[PDB]
This record gives sequence, structure tokens and C-alpha cells, in this order.
Amino acid sequence: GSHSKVFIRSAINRVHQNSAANGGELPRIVFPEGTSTKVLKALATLVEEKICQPILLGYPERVKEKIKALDIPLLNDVSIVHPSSHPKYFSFVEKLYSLRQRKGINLGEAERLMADPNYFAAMMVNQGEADGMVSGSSINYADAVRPILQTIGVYKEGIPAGLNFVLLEDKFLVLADTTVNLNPTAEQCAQIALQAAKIVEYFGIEPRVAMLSYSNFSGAEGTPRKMKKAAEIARSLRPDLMIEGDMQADTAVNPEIMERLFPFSGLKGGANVLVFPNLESSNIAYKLIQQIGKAEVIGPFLTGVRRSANVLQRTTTVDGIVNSVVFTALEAQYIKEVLKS
Amino acid sequence: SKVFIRSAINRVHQNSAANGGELPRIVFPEGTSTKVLKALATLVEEKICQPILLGYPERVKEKIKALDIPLLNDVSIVHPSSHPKYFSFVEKLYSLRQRKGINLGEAERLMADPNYFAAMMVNQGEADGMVSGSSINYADAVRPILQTIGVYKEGIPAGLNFVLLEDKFLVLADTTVNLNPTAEQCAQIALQAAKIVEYFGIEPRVAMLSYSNFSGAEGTPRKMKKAAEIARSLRPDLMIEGDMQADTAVNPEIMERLFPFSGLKGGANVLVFPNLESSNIAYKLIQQIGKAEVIGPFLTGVRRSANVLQRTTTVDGIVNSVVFTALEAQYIKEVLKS
Amino acid sequence: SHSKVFIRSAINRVHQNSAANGGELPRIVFPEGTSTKVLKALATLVEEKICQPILLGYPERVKEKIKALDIPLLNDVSIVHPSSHPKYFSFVEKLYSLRQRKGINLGEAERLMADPNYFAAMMVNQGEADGMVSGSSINYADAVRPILQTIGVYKEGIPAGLNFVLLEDKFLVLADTTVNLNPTAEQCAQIALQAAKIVEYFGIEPRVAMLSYSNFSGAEGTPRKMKKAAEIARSLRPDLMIEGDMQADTAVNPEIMERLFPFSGLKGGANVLVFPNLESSNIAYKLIQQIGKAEVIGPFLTGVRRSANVLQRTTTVDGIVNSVVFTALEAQYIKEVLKS
Amino acid sequence: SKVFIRSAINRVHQNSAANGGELPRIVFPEGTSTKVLKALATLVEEKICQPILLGYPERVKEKIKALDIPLLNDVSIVHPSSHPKYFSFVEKLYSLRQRKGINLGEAERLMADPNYFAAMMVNQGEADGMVSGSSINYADAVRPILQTIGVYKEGIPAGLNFVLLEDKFLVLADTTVNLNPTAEQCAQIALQAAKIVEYFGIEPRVAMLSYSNFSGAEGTPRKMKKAAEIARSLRPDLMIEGDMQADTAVNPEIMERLFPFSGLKGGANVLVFPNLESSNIAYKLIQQIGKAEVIGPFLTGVRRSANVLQRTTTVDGIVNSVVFTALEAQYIKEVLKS
Amino acid sequence: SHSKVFIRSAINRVHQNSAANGGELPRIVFPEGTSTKVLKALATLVEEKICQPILLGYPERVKEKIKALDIPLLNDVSIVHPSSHPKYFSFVEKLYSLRQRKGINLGEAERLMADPNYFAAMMVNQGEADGMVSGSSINYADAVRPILQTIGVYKEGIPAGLNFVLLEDKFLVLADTTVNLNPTAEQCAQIALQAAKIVEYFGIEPRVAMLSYSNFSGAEGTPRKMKKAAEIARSLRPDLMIEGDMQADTAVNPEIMERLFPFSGLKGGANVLVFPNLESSNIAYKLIQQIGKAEVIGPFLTGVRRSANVLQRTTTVDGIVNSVVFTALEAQYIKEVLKS
Amino acid sequence: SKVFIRSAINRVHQNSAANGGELPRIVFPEGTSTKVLKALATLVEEKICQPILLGYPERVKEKIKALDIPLLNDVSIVHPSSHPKYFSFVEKLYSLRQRKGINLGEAERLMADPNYFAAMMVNQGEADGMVSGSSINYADAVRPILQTIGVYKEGIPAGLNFVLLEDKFLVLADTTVNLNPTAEQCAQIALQAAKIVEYFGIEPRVAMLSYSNFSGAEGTPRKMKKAAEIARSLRPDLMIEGDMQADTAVNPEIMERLFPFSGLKGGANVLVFPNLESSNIAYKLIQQIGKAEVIGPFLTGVRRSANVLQRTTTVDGIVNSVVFTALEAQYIKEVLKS
Repeated sequence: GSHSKVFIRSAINRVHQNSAANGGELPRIVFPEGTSTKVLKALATLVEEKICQPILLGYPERVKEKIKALDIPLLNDVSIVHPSSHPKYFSFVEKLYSLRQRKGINLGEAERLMADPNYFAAMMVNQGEADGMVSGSSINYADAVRPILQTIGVYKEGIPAGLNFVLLEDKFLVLADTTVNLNPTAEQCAQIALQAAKIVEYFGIEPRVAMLSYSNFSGAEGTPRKMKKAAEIARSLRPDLMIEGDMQADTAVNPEIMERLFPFSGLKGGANVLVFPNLESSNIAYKLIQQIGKAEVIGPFLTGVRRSANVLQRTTTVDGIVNSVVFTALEAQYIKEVLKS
Repeated sequence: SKVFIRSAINRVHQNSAANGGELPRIVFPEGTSTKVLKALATLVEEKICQPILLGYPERVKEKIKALDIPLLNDVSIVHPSSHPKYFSFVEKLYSLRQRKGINLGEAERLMADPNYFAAMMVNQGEADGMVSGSSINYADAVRPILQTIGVYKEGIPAGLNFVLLEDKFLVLADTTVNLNPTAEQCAQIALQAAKIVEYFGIEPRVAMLSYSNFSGAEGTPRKMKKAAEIARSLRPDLMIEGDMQADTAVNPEIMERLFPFSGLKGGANVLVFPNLESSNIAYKLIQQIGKAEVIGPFLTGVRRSANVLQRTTTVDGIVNSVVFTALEAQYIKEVLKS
Repeated sequence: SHSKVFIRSAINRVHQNSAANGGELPRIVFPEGTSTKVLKALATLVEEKICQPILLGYPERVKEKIKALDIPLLNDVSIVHPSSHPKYFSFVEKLYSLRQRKGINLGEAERLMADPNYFAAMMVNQGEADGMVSGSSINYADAVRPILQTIGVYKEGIPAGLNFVLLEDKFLVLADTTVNLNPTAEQCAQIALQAAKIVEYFGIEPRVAMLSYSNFSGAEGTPRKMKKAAEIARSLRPDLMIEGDMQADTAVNPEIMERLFPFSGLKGGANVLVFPNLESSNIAYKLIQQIGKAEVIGPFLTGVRRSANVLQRTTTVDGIVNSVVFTALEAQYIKEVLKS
Repeated sequence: SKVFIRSAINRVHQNSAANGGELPRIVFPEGTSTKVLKALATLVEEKICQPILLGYPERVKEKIKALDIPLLNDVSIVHPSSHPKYFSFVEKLYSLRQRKGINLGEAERLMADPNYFAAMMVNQGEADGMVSGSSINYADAVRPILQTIGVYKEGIPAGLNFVLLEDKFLVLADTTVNLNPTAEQCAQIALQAAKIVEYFGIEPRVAMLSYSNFSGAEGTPRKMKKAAEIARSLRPDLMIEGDMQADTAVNPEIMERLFPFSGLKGGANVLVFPNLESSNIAYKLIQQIGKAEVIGPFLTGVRRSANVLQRTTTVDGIVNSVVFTALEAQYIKEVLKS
Repeated sequence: SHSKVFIRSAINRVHQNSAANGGELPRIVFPEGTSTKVLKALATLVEEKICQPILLGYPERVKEKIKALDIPLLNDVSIVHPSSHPKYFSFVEKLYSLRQRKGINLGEAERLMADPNYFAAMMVNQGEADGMVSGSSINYADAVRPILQTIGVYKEGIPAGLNFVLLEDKFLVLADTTVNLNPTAEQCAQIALQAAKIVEYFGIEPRVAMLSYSNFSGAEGTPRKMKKAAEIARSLRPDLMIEGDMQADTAVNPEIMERLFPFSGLKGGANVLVFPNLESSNIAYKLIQQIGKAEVIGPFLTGVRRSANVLQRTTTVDGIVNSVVFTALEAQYIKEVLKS
Repeated sequence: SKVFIRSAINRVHQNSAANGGELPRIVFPEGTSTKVLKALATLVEEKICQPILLGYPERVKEKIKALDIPLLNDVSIVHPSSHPKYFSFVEKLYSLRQRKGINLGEAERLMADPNYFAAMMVNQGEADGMVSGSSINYADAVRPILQTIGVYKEGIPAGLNFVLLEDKFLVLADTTVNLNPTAEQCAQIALQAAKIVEYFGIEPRVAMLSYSNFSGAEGTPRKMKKAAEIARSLRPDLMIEGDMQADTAVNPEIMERLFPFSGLKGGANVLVFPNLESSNIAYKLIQQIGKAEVIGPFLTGVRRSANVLQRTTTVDGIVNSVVFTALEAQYIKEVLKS
């Protein structure tokens, strides 16, 4: 809908200007599930929009049958690759073996693993054969994110964490971590908050962070103390930022409540970054907002990884996949423009 | 949206009419709270309850004059220390809590507090229900209720909110009390939620929520799965399922496409949460971001009608709460017919 | 002198029990046969008709030290050397049968039965003796260990040390002052019950308080534990006054009790104080002993199937006679209930 | 036994004259307690302190005339909410606990409690000390003191009792506050008790109590041994020994006969306990069946002089306690000019 | 050697079982239809009429590698590719039914069933084959998992790996050497029973030792666990000699047993060794294999409803043959239990 | 096989010849044991040590002269209670354990027990070594040794066995002492074993054993990987690898085929076990079913040479044990010239 339509549009244009400012180059983005119906319709929409050069994984023949089966003339010159047959396959196996030979994985096992398109996608982005990847529209979340974590890994002091946008009529809220960590520590919560914060900063918005709890500034043993400590750590790391907690969710989003009941709070003007204390709360919240709050909700997107990779959920729509790939492109460009410095 | 409240108001009238026209006596510890009083104006125009206010009679009349609402004069006003049943109440609280760290002086001082006094009023039949906690935090407001009124058999104190959608309403629990309920506690919460939904002539369809879809893995997935099983064994006629993600629960299309083995068909109308972080955070986020109205929380599992507001409540929230307290009070009066 | 009046009544009951049982005196074996102090005690008691003592050690060594402190009334006393007693191998055989699956081999067992403590124990267990008194030479844990291993507890019983505080008219009973680090609610109830039976033996109504640092709070930890212990004790003997959790001054002082906690079922001051942990019991009884004017006797071991007592390593000679007296009484009481 | 009390009283007079004849202001939240007023009768006639009574002015004047006590007709009596610094006091408390669950309404209503008000008065220098808790249980009374006045640096709040023997005096700690103190905490307590004993020109000799004589075994014995080692390393001039049984500690003859290696000769005069059950049971049993008079408990480790009585306290117990509260207030004021 | 005799006996007993069952051979499926070692094994196995092998993979790849390794006797052998088989979707539906509440949806079930291990498993489960051998190609946990998810355990049974140590005279059986990290007393008892029932099949008296670092100590930890395990085992099978806790030399050397522990119900030396945890069983069998002169066969999977074994990938061709032999033998046993 | 043992004997002869003809003094607490006396019979004709027997002098001559031997009347015999340095020994033991539950009488009684006496003989330089425990179980026998002689700096008591093959020898540890050694502790055991292996002129190659090959998974895999890393960081000159299975550790062909990245080439000759079950069961199983002779256990990590047998030992085992005990005694005596 409407708010979603303007948001994505600004993003599509920035990928246009970032490609137009690096010689017109498009980010190379690999899709392990080359035969997915949903993914292919999405790519159809995506290629006329000049955002990425897609790379598809699977048997060349089987996917060409399925794209023709799905009536799409705009998608025939795109690279299609079967991992075992790619020329860089064995260097990739040796690399994975090198990475996990002391983590229960032997050489044969590395070969078997690298044959799975997820691992191959990850190794492609990791070795620079692709700029980014989108995976997991058919497999469950944990299993899809695992190769990304083993192969691409996190940036220094970073923590893998899923992030969603709920798009309101002027502003947007960001929610994390919605997919990865069961029960993040105070330290992990602070880090999750900082990652969410940089994402908000990309969009030119001042980040205002709340560490969520079932309590309003109580600091009692358990989740309240944990979110209070998390805000204290985040603040020690970024003294320029409005970061506050522990607080209830309405206290966080509604500044009128804040200023009336807790005026001492350093969080003024309503939070636009919401950090959850555990996975039950984040997962349940973003999904409920999506289904009954009737507010537009995009994501989840993966934060904390060194190269751009995002895993879809199985319930994702086709335009949802387009959103995900757009942001994968933006992230890839962001990273490559940051590695030039 | 407005339809639901107005309907309930009609039911208060229909029940009161079927009982000789008396309205449920509802006590308010916060007698000088602005919100409680003007909301009370709006509800008192509607013949929903006979309000009893606690405080100094004179401070309450001064602040009644201050908010220019003549329509609630002549309503009963009581100062706890000066009520004739005061010493008897103190004696009661004492016998209840003398082996729980409380001496007679402590009992006296506690019964002077409007919350304890209200609680005891409801417990002794001096009132039918109470609405408190627009000024103090939930734990502190709910505590005298748990100590005085208590739970019914095998019951569990649990907060429940309604999400009122376009045709449907969803019920959410436990949104206020239990930090990390067990499987067993979750089943009980489900059962309580279910009875509430049944009151409204709707068949309960229950979801035990998790971050997972039917995995049964160690931790929350297994706990909510086991909860579903326990609920089914205590009441086999019910549509109760889990572990499942929230969208899987509320969206029948997702259910039908991705998990057709599920004994839950048609979208859930009861969502039981795995812990207080998720339940509290969710209902408050929905109330603030979704168009849908959220009423509550209402305290389930207690022997008499008692409800704690959230401190962040608007006045419409308070009139809504008082309405559903009234209904609850007459439902209870009707279950006490046995 | 409360100690002398108190012991004197006891001595009269051992005398009363010995009559009507053919005039027979309980046989009590003493593992430290070469100890100066034990012998000093035996001198005083053979003059008092309380038991027929059996001493363990080498006959030559024992007559040596009996000759050294000039005591003629204990010549003609039963003296036994463990390896040379005739039932020795039958004994080693039973200990072996008892502990073959609890780390003990036949040789190890052999050497253990050679230890005076284990043999004294096995003697009482096989009915070749009626009671024992041990550990005037060895440490407490180390002395009680063979007793628990050979003699054991009676049904539902729990090993527990008990002291008497003798005041100007009544006495207080304190337990458990020696054995259990951190008794559960259940165990505290059993401790209470055993103490109570002792008090009942003296014709006094037992009045039991489960001690805590709290007055009826039932809060998490020891308060809830002692409240629950009293509820258990009350369920097991509903005729008895048993109450808790409460503070010690609340416990012993009835005026304090009635002024502050009239709902309490304990009226008249406690005469049995059951403690929540070993620190409280041990420290209390020893302090009462050292700064309190009042005399404190014990500790005596309760809960065992046959009459056994462990002394302290620091114990005096009168400590040994009152200990042996109580041991005789215990042996007689048991033999008389085993009568139908 | 009363000899010790007289020595203390005379010192109160001596310090009082060395500061212009000025008396320590000590506030008593229980302004209407018969016990406190009778004890204050004895104290004002003894020139030990300037009393501050908390409550409604007229009700306590009513009860001082009602209980026939003419020597405190003119004493300062204060009702908290009507005090001129009431709102600034609410602001400091609010500021202190806004992130520990307390909102401004809760701050106001708390500051109304005489306990909280006594503590804030001493905190802000409006009074020099306070004695409370003859009517409420210990935890509830000591809490505002810990929240408002707090501990001094590296300090640990702990109750200390004096055993007055016919000869020496013994000190017992921690007799009221901490359930199961660690080695480090036991050491700290030993040092605080030690400084108290030094105040009286006495060499403190410290014993860490246990059920064991120098075993150091897993549990309480190791803890009391390690606590003695810690104490010895933190203050090498003091005789501090453990683990040991109590009779070993107080009887020097047993010490020389059985453990001549101990660095403690001459019998202990500072007894530090392994847990709250042992300290509480012990001092109370000694007080009730022991022939020695026991005073306290006194709270150590706090920045300003504040002491909580025991509920079982006698009136002579209160006069004793307040005498030593005065001495403490003076020591604290004389060290604060540095 | 010892291996050659034992294997010949197993083979002759497979032949003896094929009689009275119509000359029918156990149907055994090999998901790794293209494994060199397995095909090499299958030559030897089919000349010996041990099983009717079913190969999984592409018909053309497997016939190509059959031709490439010159084995003429495996042309016409059943070869099935999971995806093109007629009961494929029915198999997917069954797996979906088994794991829909354990995190697997219909699509995940489809993909899993596409894997030869899962398809093999489901064949055994559905009676379209009698047994399976996998994992000469993948590491152990991954290979054993589909078997447990599809085939499962029998009543009160436990997945457990078992090895034979073949000596110059006797054989010892070792378990559990592959699956369970730290089995309980109860689980150890079950493991012992499974090892025993196997020993019984060969007409041998099972004599079982619960191994520990201790001799009949029953102390906290693994000693108490192995003694308790032995007690549970005895209570379920009183005709059997089962003893513990004991040290290994005590267990296998009857002269030691009789000299130091005559009370022990284990006389004549153990031939079943049940280990307290996976470190000890796994390290034990590998050290025996590598430094003793003793031959070691296995591991074999016990506790499963139908006949399935996983090789280790480090397996030799003769190893695959042993595995298939004992798998066939097991299959026949199980079919003999379905005879009432 | 026999060659390794004869080589040890040949070296004890070489040091015994090269330091003036001195034979290492070795004490035996069980002076009346048949097994020990038969071993002593084989050993005294081999000039490896000066034996001292413990028990009643006349009783040990009763059983030794009586059963098959003419070469044992020339031997040292000691009854603890009658030895001239007895009371001095109890005095040092008292000093060592006075704060560990043992008082002077208990010190006397322990020192009358031959095990404590033997250890104290070695500790005071009055003897060079001891061999004990064919009559008592292992723990009870090793305790006086640990309480008296103790560990060297950063050392940890650990039993070590040799498996003797036709070319190599392997060491297995810790086979006797620690239930579930930590990563740090395992590294330490590795280091002590490596030191013994260097002594025999072989380069140590250490493998940390697991049920897994380089998985590093939660539990034992991670523990042994971590142990190998710590050990390498303390001794970078050593080949140390893990976590790995036993065939992977001992068989170098397996290593190069399956795990070519490993820093361990040539097969491990030092095997460190993850727990007491695996170590004890392993060495006993190899001992009973493999052709190979297994000697030990020998107690490592302790300051002076002391060793405990298991009863399951044969006489030839006692022969071997006393042999490396004498040799050990000579090595430690050579560190004592510094």
C-alpha cells in the first residue's frame, strides 16, 4: 500500500543513483532457490527496475523450464549456475573445509555442503563472485541463516539479528531482533540497538532507542534490569544517542505518555528503534502488528553480517521478496562504498 | 468498534433488568483521581453501576466541584478508617496474613489503604466489584486483590485484553501477571480466556504462541506444545493448538496453506502468550499502532470482580473497564447461584 | 547443682527399670578401654548400679592403666580384645555383608572390625551388648560414622544431637546440635518428634518451637522451612503444642509470645527448641554454656535403633557418667517396648 | 552492667560540651508509641539528645499529657507533609529511585511515611540521627534507611549487639540484616565491629564463628577461615582467627589447651557469625536465658546514625539504644569535619 | 582369522534361516548405490546369498559404475531412484505425518524424502524392504538420524551401538559405543539387556558387567549409576548374570573377580561390557582395535524396530560385508518375532 | 616388551654406580603382605633399592622368614610407634594439618598408621620413596601422600600408565585421580606426562582424546580442543593436538588420510583422557586383553617419589612399579642438587 509505496520508491531511486555514481554498475545478487515460483515473479519485477544483476542457482535446464513455464520474456539472459559445475567449486570446498575442519567437518562433508546452493551462495558472496544474496523462501529460517553465519560471518563485535520496519504514515519504526537470538544478554541487546541505529541513520533520521520490557523503569531482577543495563551500555558506546530503558512498549512509542509519567527520561519524542528482550516478544510483536495492526510491515532483514545477505520467511509475499532484494542491493552498495575508505 | 461496548452496556441493563433492577456495586480506591471521576461521570449517565468512592469525603467533594460534574453528587463516599466495619476488616486481614509476616498494627495500616479496603469490601459482600490502579503500578495494585480476594479453584491470576476488530474480537493472555508461566499454567490461562469468549456466544478457537511453527523444540516451542496438549486433555471439545507463530494463529490462509494438519481451523480468537515480555509488549504495541481498539486488561482467575487499570490508561479505557467489571460482577453473581 | 538433682531422678529410673527385669543391669560396651577419663567415670557408676560395663582394648594395657590410677572396684569387669573375641569372624562376616557393595572388601572389613569403635557397634547390633558410649578419644564425625553404619536408624528416624539447658525449675531441650548441616522441613519435624519423646519420658508436656530469625513470616528460605516443619510435626502428633516459624526469644518467653502473637498455638514458653541449621544450634548451645550461668548437658545422639551415644573429644568425667546414664535408660526403654 | 551505660552517657555529655553544649538531634518516627515516649522521658531528663517526634502535633501532645510526662511538653513534634521542606524531600527521594520502580506520586506518598521522612531528615542534615522500629518488623523499617541514607564506601549494613558480662563486653554481628554473608562480607563486618570496639579504648580480638574448630572444610568452615584470612590481610595489627566454635572463641583456656597455634590469645571480644539464623538465635537466647544484659541491635555500615530496634525490645532497651545512637551521631559528626 | 570363523558362522546361520522361510533372502536397501566399497562388498555378498540388495540412485550411473568396476554378477540387481518410484509421494505423506509437529512441513518432507537415506528408511518402515545399510559416505549422527525419525525404537528400547571384540577363545561384546553421551542408570540397564539378547542369539550365556572406575563402591556418580543400572537390569531379567559397579579388569578376569569379590553374582568373567558413557566406550573400542592384537567388528545399531545399520565412512569393503551380514541376520530375527 | 623394563633396571644401575653406590631408599607400609614380599624377593637380588618394611618387627619377621626366603633377615624393619623420629613426625603433620581438622591426638593416631608414616618418611628426606596400597583401596591410600608430600608448583596429582609395545611405548593419563578434569587441568596432565616421556629419550607427541574427531562441539569435544590449545601455548615446542578419537591419535596413517591439517604427525605417544571412566577402563582393558604389558599407575605431579598400586596387580607388576619408583626417586634426588 501507500506508505510502503513511497518508502520503497525512495530506496529504488537511491540504488539508481548509487549505481549511476559508480559507472552504472548493478550489484550482483545470487538466489539459491532458482526454481521458486515466488522468487521468479519477483525477479521479473526487479530487472526492469535496474537494481541488481541476479544470479540463479539450480540445474540450468530445470530453471529455464520453470521460467518459460511461468511466461516471463525479460529473464532469459540472466546467469544460471549449478554449484557443482561452477569452475570455482573446488577452491570453495577447500575454503569451507579450511573454515570448519576443526568444527566437525571433513573434506567429503565440505564437498557435500558446497553442493547445497545456500552454502554456495554464501561462498559466492564471501569470495566476491557476488555482491549479495537472498535465500530461504522454502526452508525454515534457522537452517537458511546457518550457512550465512558459518561462511560470511559477522563484522567485528557484531551480532546476527533480524530487523523489521513498521511503516507509519510519516515516520517509520524499526524492530529488532526479530529472528535470531532467543534471549540476548544486556551486552547483546546494546549491540543489537547500535546496529538498528545505524540502519536508521542511513535514512537520515535521528535514531531514538528504547530497550523494551514489561516494566516502566523498575530495574528489578531479570528482564527489567537487563534492559536497563543494556541502555546503559549502548549509551556508554554512543553518548550522542537517545537510548533509554527499561520501559513498556507504549511508553516507548508514545511520547506523551513518556513526558507525563517519566519526565526524567532522556528519551524524548518517541522511539523509532525498538529493542526486544527476547525472541518470543519480537517475533510475536512484529507478526501481530503485521496481521492485525493493519500497519504496513517490511522485513525481516539480517543485520551484523559482513556482506549483504537476507533470508526470507516462508510466509513472504512476492513484493516482500522485492523489498528484501532492494534492501540487499542498497546494503551491498553501502558496504562496497564503505570498503573504499 | 463502538458496537462492542454499546452491546455490553445493553447486557448490563438486560441482566440488571432480569434481577430486579439493582446495579452492581463497584468500589474505586482512587477517589480523587481526575480520570476515574470524569470517566465515572460518563458511565454514571448510563446506569451501569452503583459507584462507591474511597478517600476523604471532603477532598473528593472539593475535587468533584473542581471538575464541574454535578451528576455524581449523592453517590456513596467512604473513608476507610471511619467505616463501621473497619475493625472487623482489619481483624479479617490479620487472620489471613498473621503467619505471612503481618502483625495487627500492620494489618490496621494496610486496611487504611484504599486498595486493601476495597478488596475487602468486595470480599465481604459490601461491594460486588472494584476498579483500581490508575495511579499506582500494576504489581502494587494487584497485590491486595491477590491477598484478599484470591483465586478460585485451580485458577491462575492472569491479565486478559480484548482486541476489537471489524467483525471479530481476539482475546490475549496472560498480559499482566505471570513472568514465565509453565505449560500447565498456560493451559489454565487458555481455559479461562476460553470461558470469557464463550460468554459472548462465540466458540473459542485457541492458539498457544511461540517464535516457532510446530517444532516442539526444547524451550518455548515444547512448552507451548505441551500446553496445547494439556488444555485439550482438560477440555477435549475445544479447538486448541500450538506451538505456532502469531501470524499462523490469526491468519487462516497461512494455516490452511502451510500447516493443514492443524486442529485449529478458521483463525484463533484466543492468543495465549509464552511469557510476560511478549504478552505485555504485544498488546501495548497493537493498542498504539494498529487501528483496532484494545480493552483491558481484565484480571482472570479471581473469585470476585476486581480489575487493575494500566497506569497509561485513557478515560475511555477506564469507562470500558468499569463496564466489563460490571458485567463480570453480575456473571459471578449468577455463578454463585449454585 | 540442677545437674545433680536431674541426674539423680534418672538414676532412680534406671534403678526402677532394673528391678522388675530380674535386677539385670544394661550391658554397655566402651571402645576406649585405656582412657583415664572413662575409667574415672566407671568408678563413680559401679557404685551406682547403672550398667555392666564392657571395655575394649588389650587386657594387659587395661589392667596396666587400671593399676596406675588406683581403682579397685573395677577389677573383675568384662574386658574384650576384638580380634580375639570368639564371634569376631561372624562379625567381620556381617559387616562384610553390610558393606560389600559400599566400597569395603573382606580384608578392609577385617581391619575395620579390628577398630574398637566398629566392634563395639557390632556388639550392640548383634545383641551381645545393650548399648555403647564412644569417642572420648576421636573426633565427632569420625566417631558417629561406625554407629550409623552398623546400628542404623529406626523407622522414619534421623540421627540428631540433643542438649539440655538446665534452668532453675524446668529444662530446655535443644536440637539438632551436632549432626545435620541443613535439615529439611521434614527432618526438622522428625528432630522435633524425637526431642519431644525424651521430654515426655520425664513426665513433662513437650512444647516445641521451630526457630528462625523471623516471627511468623513464612518467607522464602528458613522461615518457610520452619513453618512447614511445624505443620508437619503437628500433622504427626496432633495432641502436641508445636509452632513456628518464630524467633528464639519469642519461643522461650511466653509473655512475648502472647503479647505479640496471640493466635499462636504455643502457650507457656517452649521447652523444645529445634534449630534450622547446624551453625545456629552449635553456636547457641556452646554460647549458652560459656556466658550463660546455666548448666548445659549433652550432646546426646537420638534416632538410632539401639542405644548409642557419642561423647565430645573435650568431654569431662561427669559428662561421661550422665552420658552413660542416658545410654542405660535408652537401652532399657528399647528392651521394654520390644516386649510385645 | 549499668556501669557501661553510665560511661556512655558521660561521654555524651563530654562531647556535648566540646561542641558548645549542643545536643544531637534524633528523630523518632514513632511519635505516639508509649514505649518510645517513656524511654524519651528518661532521656531528656538525662540531657542525651534533642528529640524530634513525628506524627500529628496535637495527637502526640494529647498522648504526652495522657501518659503524664511533663518534661517533654515543649519538644519539637513534626508532621511530614506539613514540613516546609516536604516537597524538596520528595524531589530527592524521587531522584533517587525513579529508575528503581518509583514514580513521583509514589515518592510523595512514601515521603509521607515517618520512616522515610526520618531518613531524609538525617540525610539532609535536618537531624543528626534517628531510631525506629519498635512497632514494625526489621526489614520494613531498615529499608528506607538503606534507600535514603545508604552505606559508606566499601561498607556493608549489619546489626551489632553488645553482650555485657560482669567483666568485659562482647560484640555480636551480623545480628539482623544479612542472610548468608560471603567471606568478604564477614571480613568487612569484623572490621566494622572492630572499629566500634576500638572506640572504647579496647583491643578488638575477632573470632569467625562456625560449628567447627579449624577444619576449613567445604562450606561454612572454609568461609569463616577465608574470612579470617581476609580480615588479617586487611588489618594485620588485629587478632583475627577462624574457623572456630564459640566456646573456643570466648574461652581463652580452651584456646590455649586445644589450639595454641591460633593468633588469638586472651579470648575473643568480637564474634562474627556465619549466617542470620545463628546470629539472631544466639543473641536472643543469650538475652533471655543468659544472666548478662544485651543491648542493641545497632546498625553499622551506614553513613549517618540510624538504628532499628527489635520488636521485642523493652523500654530500658530503647533508652540504651538511643544513648548509643547519640554517641554514634557525635562520632560521625566529629569525623565529618575532615 | 577369528573374524573369518565368526563371519562364516553368521553366514551359515543366515542360510539356515532362509530354509523354513522358503529360500527367501532379506531385502536390504543401500542408499549409496554408487559407492565403490558397497558394490565391491555386494559382489561377495550376493555370491553368498546373504541378501537381495536394492540400490538407490540413477540406473545409468549405478550400471556405469558397476561396469567400470567390472563386477558382472550385479547386472539385473534391483535399482530404484527415489524420485521416480510409484510410492514416492505416499512416502512423503508418511514422513510428513511423522514429523509435522517436529518442525517439518510438506515441502521439507518432500525434499527429505528425496534423500536416499530417508527413502531407504521409509522403505524399511513400509515393508517394501527388510533392512538398510547407509553411511559409508556421510559421518555418523547424520546417517543414524533418518533411521530414528522414520523407523524408531521398539518398546522401552534405546538406540545404541555395539561392537564385538574377538579373542583367541571367547568374544566380548561392548556397548554403547556410538550414540548416547551419558546414559542413565535406566538406559544402561536397557543397553545391557539389548547386548544380552544379542549374545543369547548365538547360543551363549550372556554375563554382563556395568563398568566403572570403581569396584563395588556405589559412591556418588557413575559408581552409583552402574550399580543401580545393574540392579534394574537384574529386576527385569533374574535368570541373567548381571553385576556392577566394577572395574574392567575385575569384569573380564574371573580370577580377579573371585579373589577380591567372592560375593559378586558374576562368576566366569563377563562377556558383555556396558560402559558408563560415550568417552569410555568409544575410546575403549578404538584403543582395543588399534593396539591390542584383537579383531574388532561393528559398530552395529541395536534398539531399532526394524533392521538398520550405519557403517562408519572409514569402513573397509569386508566391513560393509560384516555389517550387511549381521543386518540380514537381525532382519530374520525380527521377522521371527513378528511370528506371533 | 621386556626390553623397556630391563633398560630401566640398567639405568637405575647406571645412576646407582655413578653416585657412589647408593641404592634409593623405598618404604613399604604393608610389611606383612605376601604379594609385596614375593616382589621384594625378586627385587633384592637386582640391587634396585634399600627396602624398609612397616609393621610389628617380630610379626613381619614371623611371616617373611617363614614363607620361602633366606635373603630378607638383613632388611630394615620399622614399627611406627617405636621409631626414634616418630614424635617429631607427628609434630610436622600437626603443623601441616592443624587448620584442616586434625588436632594433636589425631596427628599421633594418623602417624601410627603406616601409610602416613611412609609418606612422612619420604617428606623429611629420611627416605627416598614409597610404594603402597595392595591392602587398601586407591583413594584411601593416595590421601596421606597428598596431604603430606603435596604437589609441586601448578602441579596436579595424576596417575600415569605405560603401554609397552614392540617398538614404541604409549602413556595413558590421568588413569587414577581426577573424575572430570577441566581443559586447564588436562593440559597440565599432558605437560607432566610429556616431561616423563622426554626422560626416556623419546620426543612427546600429545593427543587429547574424545569420542569425536575435531568437532569442538559442546562438552568433551570442546574441552579437549581447548586443552590442546592451552598446552600448546604453554609449550610451543611440542606437538599437541585434539579433540580426536583414539585410533586417530595412535594411528598416523589415519591422521594423514582424514585430517591432514593436524599438527600431530608420527602418531601420538601421550594420550590424555577426558575423564576417569575412559582412562581407567581403557588401561585396564588393554592390560587384560591385549598382548601388550601395561605398567603403572605411577603418581605424577607430586613433590617426592610416591606410588600407589591397585590390588588387581600381579607380583611382576609390583616388580615393575618399584623399579620405576626407584628410578623416579633418583631423578627427583637429582633436581635436589640445585
